[PDB]
Amino acid sequence: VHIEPRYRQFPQLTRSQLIQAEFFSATMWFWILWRFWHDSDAVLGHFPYPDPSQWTDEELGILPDDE
Amino acid sequence: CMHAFFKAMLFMCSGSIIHSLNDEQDIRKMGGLYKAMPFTTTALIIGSLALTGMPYLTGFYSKDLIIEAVNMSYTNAWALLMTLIATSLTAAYSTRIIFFAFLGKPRFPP
Amino acid sequence: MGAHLARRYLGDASKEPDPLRMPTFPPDYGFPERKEREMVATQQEMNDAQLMLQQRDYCAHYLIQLLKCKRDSFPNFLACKHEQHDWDYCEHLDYVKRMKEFERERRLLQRKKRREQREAEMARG
Amino acid sequence: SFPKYKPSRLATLPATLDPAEYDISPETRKAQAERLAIRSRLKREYLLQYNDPNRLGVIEDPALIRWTYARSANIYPNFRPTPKTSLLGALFGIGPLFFWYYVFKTDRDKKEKLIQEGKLDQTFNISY
Amino acid sequence: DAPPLTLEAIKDRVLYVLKLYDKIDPEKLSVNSHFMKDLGLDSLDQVEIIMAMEDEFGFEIPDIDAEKLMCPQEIVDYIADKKDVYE
Amino acid sequence: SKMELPDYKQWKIEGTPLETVQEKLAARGLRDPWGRNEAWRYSGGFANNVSFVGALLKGFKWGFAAFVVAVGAEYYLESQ
Amino acid sequence: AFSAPAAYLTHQQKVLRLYKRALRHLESWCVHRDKYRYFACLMRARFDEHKNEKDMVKATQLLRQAEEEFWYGQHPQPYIFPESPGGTSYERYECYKVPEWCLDDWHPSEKAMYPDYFAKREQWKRLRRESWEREVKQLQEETPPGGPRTEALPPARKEGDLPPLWWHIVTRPRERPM
Amino acid sequence: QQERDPWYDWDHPDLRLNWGEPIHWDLDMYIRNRVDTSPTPVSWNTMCKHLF
Amino acid sequence: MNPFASLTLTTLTILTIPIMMSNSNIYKTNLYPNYVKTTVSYAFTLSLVPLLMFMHTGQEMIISNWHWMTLQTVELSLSFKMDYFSVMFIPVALFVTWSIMEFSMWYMHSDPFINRFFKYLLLFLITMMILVTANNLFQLFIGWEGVGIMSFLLIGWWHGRTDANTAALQAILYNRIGDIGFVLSMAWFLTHSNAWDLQQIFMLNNECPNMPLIGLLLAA
Amino acid sequence: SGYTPDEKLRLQQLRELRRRWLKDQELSPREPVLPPRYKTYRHSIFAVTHVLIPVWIIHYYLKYHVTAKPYTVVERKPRIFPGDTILETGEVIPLMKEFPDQH
Ligand SMILES: CCCCCCCC/C=C/CCCCCCCC(=O)OC[C@H](COP(=O)(O)OCCN)OC(=O)CCCCCCC/C=C/CCCCCCCC
Ligand SMILES: *P(=O)(O)OCC(C)(C)[C@H](O)C(=O)NCCC(=O)NCCSC(=O)CCCCCCCCCCCCC
Repeated sequence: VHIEPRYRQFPQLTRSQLIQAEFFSATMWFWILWRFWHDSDAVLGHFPYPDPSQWTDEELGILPDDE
Repeated sequence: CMHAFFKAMLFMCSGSIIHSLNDEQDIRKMGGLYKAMPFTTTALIIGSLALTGMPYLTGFYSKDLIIEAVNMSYTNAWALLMTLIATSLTAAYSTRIIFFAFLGKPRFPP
Repeated sequence: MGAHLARRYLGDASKEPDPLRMPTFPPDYGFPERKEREMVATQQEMNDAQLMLQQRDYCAHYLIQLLKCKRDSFPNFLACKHEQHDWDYCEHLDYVKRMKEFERERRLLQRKKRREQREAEMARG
Repeated sequence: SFPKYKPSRLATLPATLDPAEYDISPETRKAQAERLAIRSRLKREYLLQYNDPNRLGVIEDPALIRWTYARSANIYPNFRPTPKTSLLGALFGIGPLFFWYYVFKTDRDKKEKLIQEGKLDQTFNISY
Repeated sequence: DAPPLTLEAIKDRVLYVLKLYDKIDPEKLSVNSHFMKDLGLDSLDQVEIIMAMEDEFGFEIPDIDAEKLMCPQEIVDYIADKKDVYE
Repeated sequence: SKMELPDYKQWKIEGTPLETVQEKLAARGLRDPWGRNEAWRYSGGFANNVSFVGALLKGFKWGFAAFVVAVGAEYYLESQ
Repeated sequence: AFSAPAAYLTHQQKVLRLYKRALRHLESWCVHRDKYRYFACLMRARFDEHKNEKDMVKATQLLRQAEEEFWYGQHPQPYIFPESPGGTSYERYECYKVPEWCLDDWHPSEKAMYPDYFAKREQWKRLRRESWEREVKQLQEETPPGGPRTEALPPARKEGDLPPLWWHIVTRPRERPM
Repeated sequence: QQERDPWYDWDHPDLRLNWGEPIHWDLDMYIRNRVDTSPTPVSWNTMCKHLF
Repeated sequence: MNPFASLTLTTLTILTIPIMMSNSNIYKTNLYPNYVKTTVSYAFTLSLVPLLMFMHTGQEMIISNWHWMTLQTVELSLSFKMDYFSVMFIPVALFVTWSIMEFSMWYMHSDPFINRFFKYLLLFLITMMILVTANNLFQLFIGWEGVGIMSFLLIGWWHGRTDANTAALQAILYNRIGDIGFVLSMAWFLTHSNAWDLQQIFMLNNECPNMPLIGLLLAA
Repeated sequence: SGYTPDEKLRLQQLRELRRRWLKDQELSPREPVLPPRYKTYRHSIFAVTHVLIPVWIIHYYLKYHVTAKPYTVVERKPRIFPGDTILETGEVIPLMKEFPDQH
C-alpha cells in the first residue's frame, strides 16, 4: 500500500495495522488475566510463612530456666 | 533467553521509530507516536512490560525468580540493596522511554 | 532481610544465633528422645536419577517422581501439577524445619545468657 | 555568582570564557588580520594547484614534510646531554629492567625454594 | 526513502513559515522581500527566522552562512544548493 | 503525488496551551510571534492523546471480555 | 561553510551567536513546545532589555557575564541535528563519496555501459580546459600585490567567462551519492 | 582537531587541517580518533572528585 | 545413529553454507538478503528438533569429530558440547537473528552494501554459534575473538564516520583486556591440568583456585 | 550583515553551474547499456539442497567415520528412575519404599 506523506497533519493509518495492534494488546492482557486466574501462587505465594514466636518451647526442646 | 527476546524486540521498535522520523534518535523530538504508529506502540509497551517483569510475561519467569533468590540467600547486603534500586530504575527508564516517545504532542518536523 | 539482622547487628549478637556456626548445642539438649530424619530415596536411586548434588536432600523421592512424571507425559507439559506440589510441599516442610532449628538455637542461647547472668548475680551476692 | 569553570589540560578553556576575548587591543585586530592574510595566501596557493586541470599527482605539503622530518630525523642532531635528559633516560630505560628482574627473580626463587622443600602442588603439571 | 525536494516545494514551505510568523504581514510578503530593508525586522528577528527554517527542514545552517540570508529567495537558494535540488 | 500544503489561515493558538502561554506573556507585557507555527502540533489527529496508565491498558477492554468468556466456557466444561 | 570567514567576529555577531546558542540550549531544557515558546519569549525580553546600550565596555561586560551564565547553565546533552557535526548521522555518507577523476579511470567496457553520460562528461571536461587560463589571469589581475587578504573569490566579470576556482565546488559529490 | 571548527572549509575535512599550515608536534595523538581536550560542561577537578 | 548430533551439526553447517555463496551471481544480485534470511529460518527449525529431543529425555552429548593436533600429552580436537545450554540457546539465537534479518531487509533497503551487511550478520551468527557450542578452551577462544572482530567490523559500518571508528576501536580495546583475562585462564588451566577441555578441567579441578577463576571473571 | 555584490553574483553563477551539473548527472532511458552475455518450487529446491544434502553428508560422516574411533561421540547416560524397565536386559528397576505421606 502507498501512504501519501502529510504536511503538518496526522499520518494516514491503515485498518490492518490498527486491528493488529489492538489484537496483540488484547492478547497480552488476556494472557495476563488468564494466567493470574489459574496460577496466582506464582505472584501471591503458595505456602504460609510460619511465625517462630508461636512455636512452643516444649516442641522446640527448651527446658525451664531453673532446671 | 528471556532478555534476548524482549530486548531484541525493543531495539527493533526503536529502530522503526528512528526510520519513520528520518534518522532522528532524540526523544525530545519524538512524540505523538502512540497514535501515529499503533503497532510499534503496542509492541514497545508489551516489551517494556516484559522488561520490567509483568507478573506473567516472558521477563517474569526469570527476573522474579532472580529477585527472590537474591533476597532469600546469604548475600552481600549492599549488593542486594543495589539490585533492588536497579530494578526500580529499570521501571523508571522504561517509563521515561514510553512517556517521551509516545505520549503527548508531536515534536518532529512538520 | 528481617528483624533478626537488626537484632544481631544493632543489638546482642551474643543472644542472636550465628548462621555459620549453628547449631552450638547438642541435638539432645532439651529433647529427651529425638528421632533421626527418615530418608526415602536410596543412594543408588539418586545416582541413577542423576539428581544434582544440591537436589539430593531428604525430599529427593518427590523430585524423582516429578522427573519420571515429566518424562512420561512429555508433550503435555501441564500434567505434573500434583508431583510438583508434592515436591514443593516437602521443600516447604524442610524449610520450616530449618526455621525451627534457628528459633531453637536463638532461645537456647538466650536461656544460656539468663543462666550465666543468674550465676553471676549469685556469685556477686 | 555562578560557580567558576576551571580549565585543565585535558579539558581546556572555552573561547567564550577566555578573559582575553573581551579585551581586544587595536594591535590584536591587526594581528588577526595578518593571520587571516597568511591563511588566505596558503589557501589560494593550494586551491590554484588543486583546481589545475593539468595536474596529476599529489600536491606536496612542505608542512607535512617538516612535521615528519622533525619527528624522526631532526631529534638526535638537536639532542644535548643535560642533567634532565640524562636522568630521564636512565630512569625510563634502566629502572623498569631492574624492577622486572627483581620481581621475576624473587618469584622464581620462592618457587624453587618450595620445590626443594617439597611442598609445592605440582600434580598433573605434565606440559612445560 | 523520503520523496525528493523541489524548488517550488522549498519556496512554498519557507513562505508558509514566514506567513505563520506574526511580525510579517502575509499580504505584503513576497519572495523578494528583504527582512530588514522592507519588512522592518532586526537581527534577533532574522535569527529566529533562521531557527524556524532549521526546525522546518531538519538541518542546521551555520552562523557564518545564516547571517547573509536576508531574503526568502536567498533562503530557498541556500537550501536547494545544500540539499542538491536543481528542479 | 504533488502534495498540497493546507491553508495557513487554519492554524490558530485558540483552544491550545499556546494561548495560555500568550496570556501569561501578555500579563508579563510580552508576546510570542511563532504561536501558529507550533499550533499545527495541537490540532487535528494530535488533538487528544492518552495518559500513561491509559496507554498500558490499551487492549484491556477486549482482553477482559475474552478472558471472561473463556473462564465461563472453562467453568461450563468443568461442570460438564 | 559556504562563506569565507573574516578576521574576527563583531560584537553584533558574537551577541547573535550567543542568542542562537542560548535559545537552542533552552529548547533542549524545555522539551515541550509551549514551555519553550514561553521561556524563549522571556530570553528575547532580556536581550531586548539590553539591546540599547551606548557604553560598549558595559555591553561587552554584559556579554561576558551572559557567556559565563550560559556555560554554567548549558544542557550537558544539548539537542543536535542528525547531520550536524555532533549529530548521530554525521559523516555517515562520506565513504560513499567518489570523485570524477576516479570516474575517468574506468575500463572502456564500463564507459561503454554509459554512452550518453560520458559525452556530457567530456563536454564538461572541455569547458574546464578552455577556461583555466582565463580564470588564473582573472585571479592574478584582481589580487593586490601583497597577496590575498581574504579567502573570498570573485565572480566572472565577462559575458563568456566562468567564476575562477569553480570545478570542485560545482562537481562536488552529492550529499547522498549512493 | 575536535576543538577545531567543524563548519570551516578545511582542506582536509576529516583531520580538520589546511594545506601549508603548521602541524602540531602531537597531531598523531590529537586527531579526532584519539585524545580529546575540548572543554566539558563540568570542571575536570569536579569530575575527578565525583568519580573517585 | 542418534539424529541429535547429525541435526545439530547440520544446523551449524547450513548456517555456514550461504557464506560459500558469497562469490556468486546470487551474491551479486538483490536476492541475497532473502536467501540468508531463509537459510536462518530453516536452521531455526532444524535446531528446534534437537530441542524437542532434549526436552523429552534430557539428551546431552559431546562430539569430537575432527582431531587437530597433539602437543605431546595434550590433544586438541574440533569438539562441540551439545548440552542443555547449547540446545536451548541455539534456537533462541536463530529466532532472534531471523527476526533481525527481516527487520534489516526492511530497514537497510537504501544501503549500497546490504548484501555485505547480511554476510557480516551471518558471519557473526556463525562465530556466536561456535562460541556457544565450543567444548574446549581453544575453540571457545576462536568464537570469542570471532564475535569480537565481527562486532568491530559492524560498529564501524560507515567507514567515513570518525565516531564509528572510535567506537569500534574502543570495543576492541576493552575486549582485549577481557582477552588478557581469558588467556590467563587458558594458560593456568593447561599448565595445572594438562587439558583445555571441559571434561578434564572439571575432573581435575575439584577445588578451583583464585587465579583461573579471576581470569575467567575478568574475561566475562 | 549580508552578501556583497561580488559574493551574490559568484553564488548565482556557481549555483547555475551546479544545477546544470546535476541535470547532466541524470541518466538516459537507455543509459545502462548491458552487455549481451511458482513460489513453492523455489522453496522445494532450496530445501533439498541446503538442508537435505548437508544432513546426508554429516550423517554419513558421523555414522561411518566419527563413530568409528572410540570416545569421539559420548552420550550422557539416560536417567534411570525407580519403577522402570531397562530395555538392554529386560530388567525391572524397583519402586521406592512407602512414603510417609502427609495430607
Ligand atoms: C592489563 C593491561 C591494561 C590495563 C589498562 C591499560 C590502559 C591503557 C589505555 C590504552 C592507551 C590508549 C592508546 C590509544 C587507544 C586508542 C586511541 C584513543 O585514545 O581512543 C579514545 C577512545 C574515544 O573516546 P570516546 O569516549 O569514544 O570519545 C569520542 C568523542 N568523539 O576512547 C577509548 O577507547 C579509550 C578507553 C581506554 C580505557 C583506559 C582505562 C580502562 C579501564 C581499565 C581499569 C578497569 C579494569 C576493570 C576491572 C575488571 C574487574 C574484574
Ligand atoms: P540587531 O542587529 O538589531 O541586534 C542588536 C544588537 C544586539 C546587536 C545591539 O545593536 C547591540 O549591540 N547592543 C549592545 C550590546 C548588547 O546588547 N549587549 C548585551 C548582550 S548579552 C545580554 O545582555 C543578554 C544576555 C542575557 C541572556 C543570557 C543567556 C544565558 C542563559 C543560557 C542558559 C543556557 C540554557 C538556558
